[PDB]
Amino acid sequence: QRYNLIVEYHSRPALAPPFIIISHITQALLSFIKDLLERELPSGLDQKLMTWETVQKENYLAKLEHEHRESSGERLRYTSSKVQ
Amino acid sequence: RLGDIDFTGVSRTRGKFVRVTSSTDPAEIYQILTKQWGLAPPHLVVALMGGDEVAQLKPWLRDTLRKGLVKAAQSTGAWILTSGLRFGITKNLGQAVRDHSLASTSPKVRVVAIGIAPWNMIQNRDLLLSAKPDHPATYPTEDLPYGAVYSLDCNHSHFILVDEDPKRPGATGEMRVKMLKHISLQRTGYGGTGSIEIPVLCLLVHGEPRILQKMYKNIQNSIPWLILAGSGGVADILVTLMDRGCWDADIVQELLINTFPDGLHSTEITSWTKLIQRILDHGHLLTVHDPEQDSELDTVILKALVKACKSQSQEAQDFLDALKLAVAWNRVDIAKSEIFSGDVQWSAQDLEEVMMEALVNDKPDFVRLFVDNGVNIKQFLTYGRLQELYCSVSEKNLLHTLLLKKNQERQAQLKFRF
Amino acid sequence: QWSAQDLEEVMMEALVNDKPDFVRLFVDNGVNIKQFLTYGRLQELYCSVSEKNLLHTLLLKKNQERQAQLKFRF
Repeated sequence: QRYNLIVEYHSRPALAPPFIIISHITQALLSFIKDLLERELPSGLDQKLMTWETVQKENYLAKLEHEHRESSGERLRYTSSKVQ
Repeated sequence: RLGDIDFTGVSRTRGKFVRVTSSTDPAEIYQILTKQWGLAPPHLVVALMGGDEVAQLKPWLRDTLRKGLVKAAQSTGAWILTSGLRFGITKNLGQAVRDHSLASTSPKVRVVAIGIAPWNMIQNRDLLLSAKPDHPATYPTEDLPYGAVYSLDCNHSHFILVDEDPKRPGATGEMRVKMLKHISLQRTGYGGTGSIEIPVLCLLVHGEPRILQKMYKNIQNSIPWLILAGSGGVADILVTLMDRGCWDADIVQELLINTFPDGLHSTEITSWTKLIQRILDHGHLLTVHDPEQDSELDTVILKALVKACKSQSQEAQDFLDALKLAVAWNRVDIAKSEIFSGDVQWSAQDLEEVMMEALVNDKPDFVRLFVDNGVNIKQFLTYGRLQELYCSVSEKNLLHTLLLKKNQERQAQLKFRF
Repeated sequence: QWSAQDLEEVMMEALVNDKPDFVRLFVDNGVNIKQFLTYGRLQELYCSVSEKNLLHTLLLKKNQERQAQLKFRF
């Protein structure tokens, strides 16, 4: 809910009503005459971010597999098979 | 003959290169690598000496090798000397190196994949023949089959393209040997104050008998060698001979014939037998890496380096270079097992510099080890040394910013940083 | 010795029959998904659904709607 509120007040014009009228007039006049979120990145930076995310994903999966190998149950199963 | 290459393909990348002849001095090449291209003197050099054969690595062995090599290299600044041609294990290593380079938060530590390739084996060499200083040459990347001509890997950052020698067709091998020997006689830092000799190491991956002369020359240059257990070629020969423990001419000849049936030349077979015997005669320079058992390439690298150092001599100063390597990689167990095991006498004055290095770089295990091995903190920690410890903060932690604010306040109110 | 062309049919069989372990094995043994997965092959994968899962019924409803509005099953 706080995310929704922050986004809404981010998009909102900067003057509280009844003043709002001024911001709306300004916006309409500029539209007729002429972001922190959802920004698009240059190709190099986009590629670097994709690669960094992939590397982080690989590290996360490796950490999962490692903590699974040294789990108590996996150690016991390995020990039982090896002792047999 | 300096130039730049702008690779065109799936991923755009820029690569530097230099032409060089078999009659050049390796000192010039090292000078241009360090200064002209701005590469810091590496803390570790690993050279790939195989993988160009038709048979290639097993996929699990291949991915374990690349993962281990990258993980070992990421700790410090490492060079990976490969035949920078897009083929075989080289392509996978280049891909892993570039992937790690992109996702590296610290630009200070860099893993550089250098490529030493022959001029005659390059595809579209005339395309890069331009090499305009203002305009880098455009080069297309193509994954050619085995054949006899390949294309330069896009992921290799720098290249050393050597011309074919009119005398013998081994210019690239001789250049590689000379480069490795020259690098082995350099210092890791800009100055020889906190610098070690650069640890040069070669990794063997499914060798063919045509590389035995170069391998023996490298061994004569006294550089460690790493052998993959499951590589396939000469690597299996060597690992089996180590398992046996002794090498006899008949045994090695039988192994050579069984492993490499295509080669049928009595003179060549006898020469290869002699070369294998002479290679195994050293032994201390040879180390086996079995990912099925250890799967920690850094551990095997450190063990090989310390073994070479111990075979060289027993003085504490000789081991000091390996000690700093162990400190750098948090291998307290390996250091304890190899260096700090009875043989080497260790004084308080010897460990002072290493104690400082382990203390600054946040290595508590090594601090504990050094304290237990004669370092007297009462003696060691003077007020000047404490101020030196406070000055050499990481510059990325809270204490650095707080001390910087305090220093700014002191300067505004108004040798050592803090 | 295993080539990419050799494993193509087996890759398709393992992919259709829901064998993730074999898909992982074939990918690691030279099957290049960039090379292997063309749009025609993706449509072939979509056509050969189990006919007992939700996606089959949903695609059947969509196809019935398309036919009512008006080679490969889907």
